[PDB]
Amino acid sequence: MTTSQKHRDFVAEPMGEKPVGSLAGIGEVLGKKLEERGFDKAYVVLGQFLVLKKDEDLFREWLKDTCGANAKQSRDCFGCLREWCDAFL
Amino acid sequence: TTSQKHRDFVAEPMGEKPVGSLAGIGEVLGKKLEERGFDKAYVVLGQFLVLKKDEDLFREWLKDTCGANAKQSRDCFGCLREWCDAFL
Repeated sequence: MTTSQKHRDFVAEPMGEKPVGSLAGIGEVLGKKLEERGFDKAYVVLGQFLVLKKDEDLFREWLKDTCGANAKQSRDCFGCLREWCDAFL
Repeated sequence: TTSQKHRDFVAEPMGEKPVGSLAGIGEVLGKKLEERGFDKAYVVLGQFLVLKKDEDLFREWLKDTCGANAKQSRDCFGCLREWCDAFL
């Protein structure tokens, strides 16, 4: 496994009411930005991911544009949501 | 308080189901949603979640997007709401 502990913990179970900070790649700095933009729960971000038809380029771009995530951070968050969906959607 | 289409949807993961699998989304609404880029039910789940599961906003969004009436929006909303209670 080369994933973050955060990734493993998030992909292992339904997300429910988890804050955006539970997402892999989303540390406190990106988290605060997301929240201020209205993305206050991981499921709201899951929502954007689905509205964008799980497209990697658009989602990672959306993340960069919304909270200034870098390549590694957006890749980690994308991977997190992709795997979660493969497991529970 | 529900149709069997509703119960069938709410009982399992939605995977790649078309939008037409959603309670209240018939062929007419389904075509209209597809033309707007909402082809799979999970994309509509996406909008539901982006709107924070808000009934009024989601139902109004559905109406504005495909012209669903009061009953059709009610059924679709209830469908996505219960599915989330079960799997989200």
